[PDB]
Order: sequence, then C-alpha cells, then structure tokens
Amino acid sequence: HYPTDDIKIKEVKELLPPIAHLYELPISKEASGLVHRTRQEISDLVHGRDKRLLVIIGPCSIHDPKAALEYAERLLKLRKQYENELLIVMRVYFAKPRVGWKGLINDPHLDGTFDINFGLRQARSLLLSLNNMGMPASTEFLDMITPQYYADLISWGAIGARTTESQVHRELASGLSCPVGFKNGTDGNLKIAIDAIGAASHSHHFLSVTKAGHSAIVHTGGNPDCHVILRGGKEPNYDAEHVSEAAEQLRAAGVTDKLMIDCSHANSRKDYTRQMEVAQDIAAQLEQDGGNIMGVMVESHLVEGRQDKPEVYGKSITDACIGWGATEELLALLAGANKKRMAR
Amino acid sequence: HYPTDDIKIKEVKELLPPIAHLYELPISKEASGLVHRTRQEISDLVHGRDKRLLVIIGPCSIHDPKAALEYAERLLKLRKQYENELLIVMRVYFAKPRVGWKGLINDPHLDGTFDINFGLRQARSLLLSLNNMGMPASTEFLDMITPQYYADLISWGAIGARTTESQVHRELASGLSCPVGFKNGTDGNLKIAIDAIGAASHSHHFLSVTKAGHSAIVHTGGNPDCHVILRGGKEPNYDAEHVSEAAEQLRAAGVTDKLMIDCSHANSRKDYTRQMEVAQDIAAQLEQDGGNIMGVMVESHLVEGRQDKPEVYGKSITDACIGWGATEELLALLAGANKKRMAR
Amino acid sequence: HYPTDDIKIKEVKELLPPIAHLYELPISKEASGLVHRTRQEISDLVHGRDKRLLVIIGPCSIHDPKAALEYAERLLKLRKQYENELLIVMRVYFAKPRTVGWKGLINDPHLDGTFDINFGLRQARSLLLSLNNMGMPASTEFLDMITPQYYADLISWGAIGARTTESQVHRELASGLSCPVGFKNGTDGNLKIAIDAIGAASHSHHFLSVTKAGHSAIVHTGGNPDCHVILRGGKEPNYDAEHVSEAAEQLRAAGVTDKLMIDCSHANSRKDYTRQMEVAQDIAAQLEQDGGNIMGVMVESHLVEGRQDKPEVYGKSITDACIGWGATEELLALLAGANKKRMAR
Amino acid sequence: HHYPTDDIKIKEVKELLPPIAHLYELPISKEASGLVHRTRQEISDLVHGRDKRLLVIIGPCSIHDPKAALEYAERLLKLRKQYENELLIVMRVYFAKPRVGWKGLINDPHLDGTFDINFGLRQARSLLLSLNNMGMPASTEFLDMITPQYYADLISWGAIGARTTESQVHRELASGLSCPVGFKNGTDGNLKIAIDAIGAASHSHHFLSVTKAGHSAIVHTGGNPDCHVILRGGKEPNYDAEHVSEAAEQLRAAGVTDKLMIDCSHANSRKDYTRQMEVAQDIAAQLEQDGGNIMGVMVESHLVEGRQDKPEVYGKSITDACIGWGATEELLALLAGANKKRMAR
Ligand SMILES: N[C@@H](Cc1ccccc1)C(=O)O
Ligand SMILES: N[C@@H](Cc1ccccc1)C(=O)O
Ligand SMILES: N[C@@H](Cc1ccccc1)C(=O)O
Ligand SMILES: N[C@@H](Cc1ccccc1)C(=O)O
Ligand SMILES: [Mn+2]
Ligand SMILES: [Mn+2]
Ligand SMILES: [Mn+2]
Ligand SMILES: [Mn+2]
Repeated sequence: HYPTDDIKIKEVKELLPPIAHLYELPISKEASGLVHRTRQEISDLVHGRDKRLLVIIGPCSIHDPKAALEYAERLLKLRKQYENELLIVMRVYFAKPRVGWKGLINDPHLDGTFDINFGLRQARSLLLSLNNMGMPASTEFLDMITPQYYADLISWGAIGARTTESQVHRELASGLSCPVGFKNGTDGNLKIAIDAIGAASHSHHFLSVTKAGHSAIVHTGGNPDCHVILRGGKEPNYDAEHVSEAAEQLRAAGVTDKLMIDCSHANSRKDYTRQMEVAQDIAAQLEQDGGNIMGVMVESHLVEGRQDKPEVYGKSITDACIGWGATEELLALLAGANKKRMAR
Repeated sequence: HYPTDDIKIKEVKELLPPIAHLYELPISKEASGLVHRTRQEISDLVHGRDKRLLVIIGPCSIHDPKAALEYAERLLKLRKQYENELLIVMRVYFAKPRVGWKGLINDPHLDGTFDINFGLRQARSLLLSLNNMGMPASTEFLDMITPQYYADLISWGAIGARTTESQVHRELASGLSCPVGFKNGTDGNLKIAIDAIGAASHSHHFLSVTKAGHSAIVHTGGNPDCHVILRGGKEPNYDAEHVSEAAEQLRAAGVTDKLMIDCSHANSRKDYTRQMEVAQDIAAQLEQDGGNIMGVMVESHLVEGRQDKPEVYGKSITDACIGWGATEELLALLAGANKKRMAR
Repeated sequence: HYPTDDIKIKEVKELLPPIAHLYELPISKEASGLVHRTRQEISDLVHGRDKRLLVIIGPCSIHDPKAALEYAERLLKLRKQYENELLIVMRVYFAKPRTVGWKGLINDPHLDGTFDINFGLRQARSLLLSLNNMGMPASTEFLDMITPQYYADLISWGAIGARTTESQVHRELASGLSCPVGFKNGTDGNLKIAIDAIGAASHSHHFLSVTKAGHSAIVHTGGNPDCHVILRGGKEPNYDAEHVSEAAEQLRAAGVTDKLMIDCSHANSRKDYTRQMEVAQDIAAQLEQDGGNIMGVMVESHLVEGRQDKPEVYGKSITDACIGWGATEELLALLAGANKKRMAR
Repeated sequence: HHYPTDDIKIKEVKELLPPIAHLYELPISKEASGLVHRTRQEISDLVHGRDKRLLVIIGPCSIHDPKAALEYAERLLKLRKQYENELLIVMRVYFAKPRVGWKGLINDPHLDGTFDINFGLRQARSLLLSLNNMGMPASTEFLDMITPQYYADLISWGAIGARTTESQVHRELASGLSCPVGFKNGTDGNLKIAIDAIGAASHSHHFLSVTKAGHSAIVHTGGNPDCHVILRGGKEPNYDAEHVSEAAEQLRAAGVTDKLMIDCSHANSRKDYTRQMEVAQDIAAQLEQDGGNIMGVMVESHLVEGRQDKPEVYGKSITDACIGWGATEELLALLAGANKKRMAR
C-alpha cells in the first residue's frame, strides 16, 4: 500500500475530554443562576418583551486572565448602575478569526507551544471566576467541539461574519444553550444572517464529541433565541436607514425584527476612535424611535489601542479597542438615551 | 442549582469510531495506488507541470450508490479515452450545503431516520468500490470530523463557497491529504478564496477526533496543493476577462495562478442546459490561450434535470444536472479544445 | 527526566470496541431466546429444581470454526435426542490457560503468530452467533475482565479455571456474568478456594473493565446466585462418590449449593483421553445408586480423537487430546441411561 | 422484543476518567522520576545478586488514610537514610487486601461504601507522587490489568499476591510492568506457581487493558527480567533456613534467580503481628550464618500496632494487624545489624 492517510499531518494528539475539565471546575450554584437568568433576560430582549439594551462589551480577544478579571471588576460596577437601562455582558472571546497569535486556547503561554489542554482549562477557569463574581460572559464559538468544554458558562454566543453562511455553524447554533447572534457577511450581505436564523430555529444533526470525549452525533431541538448583528460591509450599516431596511427583511422572512449593532470592526472602519460615533448615532435613534434595536457590541479594554507584543498590561494584541474612559462615556451615553426610550 | 448544559439538545449519541469502518473496509493496494497517483497528477496540474484539464464531474449529490456505480462505469471509459487531454475524477458529494433532504450520510435510507453509522459506512463503501474499479473520487468536506472516516479514499477535496471564508475550514484544508479547491463567495468575492489558499498552505491546529474516536488536537503541516474555483456570483465569472483578472490577483498574493471553473451553480445560474455554454466558452478560451485554466467542474447524471423525490433512477434530487448524452458532447468538446492547447 | 512509563512494553494498540462487533453481529431473536432459556435451565440444575444432567462437552479448544460447526451439527442431534435426560451445551473455549506455543484463536486466529486480535474476537463472536442460531448453546472460559464484553451475551455457561478461581478480580467478574458460572478447584485439588468463590461471587462487587463503547469503566455487579463447583482432580482424582460426598458436605457447611459438576478430562483423566470414558462410567454408576449431588459433567470431545502439534487433520485437537465422535456417542448414551433412572426416582 | 442476554447481573457500568486526566493533574516530577528509575535499578541489582543490601518492603497492610501514610513515610524516611548502606527501604502502599468488607482506597476512598473511584484513583496517584517527591519510593500490589496505567510510573516495586501468582493474565501483566515484580507462593505453600511465574513473566506476552486515553487496547510486552519469588508460608511457615535452601534449589533447577524475599507477616507470622519479630530474628540469624539466597523481606508495619474494624484510631490498620512504630525500629535495627555483618564477609 502506498500511504494515503494523514499525509500532511504532523501530529494528532489526544486531548483531555470535556468531562475532565468539568470534574476539576464544576459550575457552581451561583454561576448556574447567573447563566440561566441572563439567558432568559436576553430571550426577552430578542423577542421584544423588555426594552433594555443588551451590551456585549469587552476585549476583542482575551490574552491575559488577570487583566480580564480586572476589566470585569470595573465593568461589574457599571453593569449594576445601569441595570434598568442596560443588560451588560462581557466579551470573553479567545481569539480573533484571523498570520499572528492564534488565541488563548491554542496558545495560552503566548510563546508558540500550543498547550491546548491548558488553554481550555484556563478558558473554563476564567469563565467560572467571571460568572462567580457576578459578570456574565459571551464568546464566539469557532468550532463544533470547544463548546462542550465551556458553553455551560456562556450566556450569549456569536457566530461571526465568516461563519454565518456555513451550514455546520448554523447547525451548531441550533443546539447552543445560549441565545445566538448572527453577523452579516464581511461585504455586507444581511440575507445570510437572516437565513441562518431560519436554519438555527429548526432541529439539526451535526458531529462533535460527547462530554466523555468520543465521536458523536448531536441531535438539537432548535434555537428560538437567535437574532441579526449589523457589523458593516463595504460601507457601514448602523444608521436608521440600514436598521429600517434590515427590520423589513426580517419581518418578511418571519423572524424577529429586533437586532444588534456592532460599533466596532467594519462599522467603525477598523478605527477604534469611531466606535463612539456609531454609539452616538445609535443613541440618536433610541431617543427618536429605535424600535428595532435590542443590543450593541463594543470593543473595549483598560488601555486603548492595539500592540503586536503583549508588552502593556490591558492592551489588545488583536483588534484595537477603546480604553476605559471612553467605555464610561459610551456606556453612559447609551444608558441615558435608552432611559428615554424605555420611558415612552 | 439551575441547568445550563445541553438545554436545546434532544440527544447526543456516540458513533462508531473511524477504526471500525476502517476495519470492515480497509483501503486496498489498487485503490491506494489510484489515490496516491491521482493526488500527485492533480498537484502537477495545480502547479503548472501538466496541461491536461482536471474534470470534476458527476452528480450534484449521491442519493443512490447503485446508480452512482453505474454512472462511474460509463464515466470510466471516458476517463480512459481522454486520458491524454483530460484527468477525469468523479463528483462524490453526499449533501448540498442547503430546507429538505439532509444528504446520504445523515439520511442514508431517504426516509428521515438519521442512521449516521450506516451512512458513513455506505459512503466509505461506495468510495472504495469506485477506486477499486479505477475511478477516483472527489468530495466536499463540510465538517472537521467526517474526513477521518473516508478522506483516505479522496483524490480531490472542495471547500465550498459558503465555507471558504471560515477559519476552521481553512485549518482543515491545511491538513487534508488531497489537493483542495476553494470556491469564491456566493456573491462573487474572489479574495476570500485567494486568502484561503494562503491560509491553507501553513501549519495550523484544529479540533477533531483520532481514528479511535477520541477528541484530538490536530497539527497540520500545510497543504501546498490548493487553488481557486471560479463559481459565479451576482454575475458569472467563467469568461477570459474574469479568468485573467483572477490570475493577476493570485500572482499578487503569490499563490498558484492556475484555476478551476465550475460550469454549474452560479455560472450556469442554476440552468443545467447552460453548463454546455460555459464549457463552450472555456473551450474557445483554451483554443486561443487559456494558460491559467487547470480544470473545470460539471454537474452530470445518467438522466438530466432534477426531481423532488427519488422516483426516477439516476436523476438528481438536489441541483439539476445534464444527462449522459450532453455529458458525452461536453467532454468531447473539452478533450478536443485542450488537445490543441497541449499541442502548442 | 528519567523514564518510568511503559519501560517493558513493545506496543499498546487500540482494539475495536465491543460495539463495533455487536454492530456487525447483533444477537438474533432466536439466539437471544436460546441463551436466556439455557441459562434458566442450567440455573434449575444448580439449585435442584430439575434433575437433568448438564453436559458441557466439546473440543479442548476451537482452532477451526468450520470443524466446530460440523461438530455442532452432530452434537445437535444428540442434544435433541437426549433432551429429557441431559442438557447438552457445547464447549467453545478459545485457548488453554498455558506454556509456550499457540496462544489461542482470539490472540492468534491465523495460527501463524501474527496476533490479529480484532480478527480473533470477530471470529469468536461470529462462531458463537452461528452456533446459537442453529440451536446449539455455547460455553466458554473467561480469562480476563475485558473479553466478556465482546461475546458473553452469546454464552449460556461460563467457567473460571483452576488457576484463577482464587483470584479476587475473577470472582468479582463472575459476580457480574449473566450466565451461571462454574468454579474449578485448584490445580493441586484445593476445593475450599472454589467454595469461597461461590460465596464471593454471590455478592455485589466492583471491578474495572471497558464500556460497550470501549472506554475504561467501573463495573458495579449485582451478584451471581447461579455459581457452583467443578471437581477436576489435582494431586488425586476427585470424581468418585467419596470425593463428591466430602465436597457436598463442605458446600452445605458454607451455606452454598451442594450441586456440583465433575470434569471427566484434564487431571481426573490424568491427561489420557481414553480415561474420560472410565470416569463417566463411574459418574454413571453413582447416578444409578443415588448421585443426588451431581448436576453436570464436562467432556473434551472432537470429530477425531487424539491430538496433534500442527493443525494437519480436520476435526482433531491441537491442544488437549479429545475422545472422538464414536466415543462421544457411547459416553452420552451411557450418561443419558444412567440419568434416566435417576430422574425416574 | 428479544429475551434479554446482556448485563443481566449488572447494577451499572459507569465510564471513568482516563489515566491521561490524572497524568495531567499530577505529572511525575523530575526528582520523583530519578528516585523511581534509580530504585528500580538498585532492586534489579538486588534481584540478580550484584548488591547484597536487603530489600525491605515495609509499611501498612493497606492505606486507608493518606495523612497517616504521609506521616508514616516521614518517620520511615529517616531510617531509609540511616540504614542506606545495609537496607534498601521501600514503603508499602497497598490500596486494599486481596479479600466481605471494605473494598480499599481506590474503590471506596470515603470509607462509607460510596465507591467514588475517580476520587480514589486521584488520591492514590497523589499520595504516590507526594511519597516519591519527599524521597520515599513506593511499592504496591497490582490486582488488575487497568489500574497500573493510572500510577505504575510511580512504583519501584510490584507484587502479585498468593492468590494471583498462578493466573495467566497476572503473569502477562508482570511481563510488562516497568518495575521489578515479586511473585508470592500459593496460599497452601505451593512454591512452583511462583517459579513458573518468573519463567512466564520473563517472556513477551499480549494482554488486554486500556490506552492512557482510556480506550480498549492490546498490550504487547517485552518481558520482565527482574522477577523473583516471595516466601509467605502456607499450611506452615516457610521462612527458615531449610525451606530457603530447598526453594533456592528449585529456582536453580528452573534456570531462574535463586535470590528470594521472605514475608514476615501473613501466613509466616501465623496471621499474628506479634510474631513478625520472631520471623525477622530468624532471618537475621540466617544472615549472620550465611543467608546468601535472601535478597529482601516484607514487614507489615504502621504507626500504631494491631487492627480495628472501623477507622476510629489514626495510623492503625483496618485490614491485617500491623506492628507499631516502636517494634518497627527494633526490627529494622536488627536486620541492618545482621546484614552489615553479612555484607562485611
Ligand atoms: N453543550 C452545548 C451544546 C453542544 C452539545 C454538543 C456539541 C456542541 C454543543 C450547550 O449546552 O450549548
Ligand atoms: N486524515 C485526514 C486529515 C485529518 C486528520 C484528522 C482530522 C481531520 C482531517 C486526511 O488524510 O486527509
Ligand atoms: N456483559 C457481561 C457482564 C460484564 C460487564 C462488564 C464487564 C465485564 C462483564 C454479561 O452480560 O455477562
Ligand atoms: N504502564 C505500565 C504497563 C502497562 C501498560 C498497559 C496496561 C497495563 C500495564 C508500566 O509502566 O508498568
Ligand atoms: Mn475584534
Ligand atoms: Mn450542486
Ligand atoms: Mn483441555
Ligand atoms: Mn496484609
């Protein structure tokens, strides 16, 4: 026999099964309540039963648990203060969808050693600490296996621009315990996200692993808590005209016309200093009408900007983020605007 | 103590591991020769060493292995006849990337019962029978787990238009033993596929299973045999102007400027009779110059058109296909056109 | 670091999990029915509910499935012929507990030294399924804690041999086996170890094995109330009335069942397959006199008598020596006659 | 539906955390690796006659409490260092006796019948890594074919007990253990099973178990050349000079090492801990006269003497009765005394 199997494979190493991580780090009664409740609260937002604004906000990527926990500590205070106008959940994303650093799960030690057992442990550990302190977590799931390791700790999931059209990621979302947001495509196709909600609301089958770590078929029940995310395209799509047009196509498709607006990425034009602009336009809509907005997303860290090496504490090494002060302003701006909308 | 795990899952059933299927249906020496050889031949096309045309052709999707075998039986004689001008490899795709029928792996019995162990068995059996008879096989990998069950029998793989931009599908491609084609986006975005080749040529790490069925981290070494597939979008992109523009961009990104043209899907605009037209243009191109074309894709079946239910034998239940007579003319057209290119 | 792990291991290779084999060879309706029934029928003998004699009879070891099947076709006739007097169940043991040479049909199914265990295990399940489907139940020895997951669903009666009867894990195993189990006395004739094994196996225990899916697992057992002793001699033969009587006394004293099995082969025969008949005559004389403590016998039998080092002749053992088919007819006819009279009392 | 045939007598089969999960949480350290590699080699030297120190396997009958066990180890480690030129001291870290009652530390770590085996295996590995880290090698008995994948990398010396020495699979296991292995004589004093065991264990075999990832597996061994017998009595003790001589003669006749270990406890003490000293005194007299064929002894010792049905008292056995710490010092001072003189010849 000529060889035909694993020709271009350096190594296939066994990973500790999810059950191993769940044994060391069982979810606590407290994290369980914060998760269950935040998910329900978000459901109400998706389906129009509450007019609070869901704010997904935090670092572009997590590369340092200390800074992440310190960021949460400061955010927790504002989560409480604006709890009547805003439902603040923290971005706990472990990589960018990219060339550069491959994320915290792949490369937890920031040196190129790919210790993914440790990476996954750290991600779970972080997510339980956060929930335990009272800060819910959100994340993007890039693949169909990692969710088994910590989705139990996640109160809101994203499927990014580059995966919203992928069948298997829609099948994933259809079984995720948390509400899920589908982003529009990298060039501004909103339809792919609309179809994804359709798909995600039905029952599907996809492949993954059991909690015990073995190949498996997953039969989902459908996810009725999905929604669109406006993150821009060739041009930005945050304004009232783009919101109104999205809302119409949503209704026509017979899915929720309540949606979320990313202030960052292509809606800012990859310029962190324009997130405030977007949030200001969103504030104007809320004060006017803004019936179709249920959430915003905001890339934010202790220190503003980007760096290639993790030199500065609390500075992103993936996309550029606004800093803490700009975070106080933006959140305040949104809370006040939405106080007025809810008051009508 | 609120539940948070698997809230929207009906069932997670463990699957027979790949080793089980590999025990019942080990790759034979002759299939192993055919695959090894065929990957290498295709790799020569991708890199400009051989001017024969790769022809990926066959059903939109396999819904009946018996008819698929009979198809292959007719195709093989054409493979042999045109072996100096065309390298003919059969489409063995088990699903459309969507609605309705979930494909042969999910739903092998065509009634709705989701017998996945059986479907995986049937897919491997069909692929081994095809190789053993001397017909190489091609397919699309939609997830990161199914390759372990039968990628060893695959001479060419596709990442489809809906997944080319997906990070995890790029990582997968980087570790596939076969050469891989990346389709352009559903709206015509060629860049996502050019970036995909760049991405897939490097080492990555993604999650999957071992042959024994255990969750695994897999370290790839890069796939140097990737290329682009022009597939249409808002308008078709098969003509010389589009081919020439794409070649420049490929050169600019420093990747192979030899590409593949799908005669079906958004180039035929879902009209199966127009695939013959696309081939005509392609043939006229090759006759003038056609330096940048290394293959084409055709959707072809025993009988033409499509049907919703599998009533008629060898007739598609997914995208409509040209029938056997049109397939003969198309392949003769392409053989003759490329005979003249090669003779220059 | 210095190394400390796997220092004396040439390789550890993965095996197909039990489910892969149970997928290919699912137990049939009629195989299920035969297994259940037979286990129940044997239980009744263990516990004095029925006076039929269990006869565990067949090759010392299976080295050729085709031979095994032809053997089963002939025995089947007699199983049916003598169904009112004898419960005939075939021996399907895949190795002798050795000590250098052929390591059995599971380990070495090709009989050339390759160790294709995936294949052996499939072949063994395949044979046990075909035997049951034809109306012949099967018996075997389980040497380890993992093999029973592959084919115990096809076994109507199992043995724990002389060399493992005292082993704590083998007793815990037996406590979780679905079939009734016979515990052999020690190689030097020690009966107490088998008496203790009955009491031990009746309780609930825990041991390590694999799930059907092939992963490390803890097995919490329910207890096996259908165990009994097997007299197989040792320093001296223990098939006669006097030995049977001393054993029954010790068994009653421990509060376990005083119904036992007698091996006519191995050390009771002194490794001479022609003495198997003599032992059966003795057992038959006992059954005629009284023999109330006997529920079964064991007999090593094959198409062709004797043994051989290489598998040259069809139907002849390459492990212990067996009586041939003619002698089998005598033996079974003899025991059926002696027990017919017992059951008439 | 079919008649049922599968797991009729099973309460449950719960899947287990795989060895890799414990190996991740508790990886062997560089210093523990050195001690294990070095101690294994030193013991091999003792087995093959290259060093004349006495291997002393000493410690509790069974470990029911790691705190007590760690304290016992700190005390023993002093005498390990003190007597290093005369005795090779290694701690007994047995997790159960091969038995109904308490099922051991691995099976039932919480001593209350809850059977939390993931925790038990976690605890056993932890204690063993802590012992090697403080500088005290560890010995244990392997009762099955699976547990070793969880912590054998931390064992410097292995026992196969009296009740398993004759078992085919246990001998096959032994042939793949990274550590040296002592085989005990049978519960009735049969020495031959142990001598056969050494022979068997020195060759390559194939037995079934699990990969480190927990998957059903076939294990191919390279043989264990470092095996020896352990004399632990029978119907009568077998520690004296005469029994030692006759054993050495049979060992030589079989072509295997005539160097042996004497267990001072169990059937050599007549199951009476007060007699372990008697046995140790005789062995000492032998070492002073000649004692050439003795390479080790086994002593059942704990912080406090005797035993108890329930774990009320700290550092007192709940399995076999042990000598207390005072006696332990007395016994070790004696052996070091006797062997200093033997080594000086
Ligand atoms: N555990 C995930 C669902 C899931 C199951 C299996 C595979 C992947 C995802 C959740 O609760 O959301
Ligand atoms: N076995 C695949 C590569 C692969 C390994 C593991 C997971 C996914 C893909 C091949 O030969 O192409
Ligand atoms: N499946 C075996 C019992 C068993 C379970 C698990 C391990 C070993 C044996 C039977 O039914 O007899
Ligand atoms: N890991 C054991 C050997 C072993 C392997 C596999 C199963 C059982 C035992 C050792 O180092 O000694
Ligand atoms: Mn970002
Ligand atoms: Mn198609
Ligand atoms: Mn025999
Ligand atoms: Mn003891």
